Amino acid sequence: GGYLLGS
Amino acid sequence: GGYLLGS
Amino acid sequence: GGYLLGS
Amino acid sequence: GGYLLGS
Amino acid sequence: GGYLLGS
Amino acid sequence: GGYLLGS
Amino acid sequence: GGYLLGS
Amino acid sequence: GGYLLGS
Amino acid sequence: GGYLLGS
Amino acid sequence: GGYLLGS
Amino acid sequence: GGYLLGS
Amino acid sequence: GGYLLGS
Repeated sequence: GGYLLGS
Repeated sequence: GGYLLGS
Repeated sequence: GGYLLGS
Repeated sequence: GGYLLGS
Repeated sequence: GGYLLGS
Repeated sequence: GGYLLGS
Repeated sequence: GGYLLGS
Repeated sequence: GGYLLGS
Repeated sequence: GGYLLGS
Repeated sequence: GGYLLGS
Repeated sequence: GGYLLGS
Repeated sequence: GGYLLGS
């Protein structure tokens, strides 16, 4: 899969 | 605020 | 703010 | 895969 | 501060 | 893969 | 400061 | 591969 | 296995 | 605060 | 703060 | 395996 994070 | 998505 | 994407 | 991060 | 970790 | 953020 | 690490 | 950032 | 610790 | 993970 | 990872 | 530590 993977990941995505932020603000 | 912010966001975090994982697969 | 900022962003981080991983695959 | 790979990664991308920044601000 | 704080921490965030995962996969 | 995965991620770890600390502040 | 802080730290960010991953793969 | 991977990444490590420290401040 | 392994270990991960921090603050 | 902080975190400790073992496997 | 800081981090320690072992495998 | 290996290890990674820092601050």
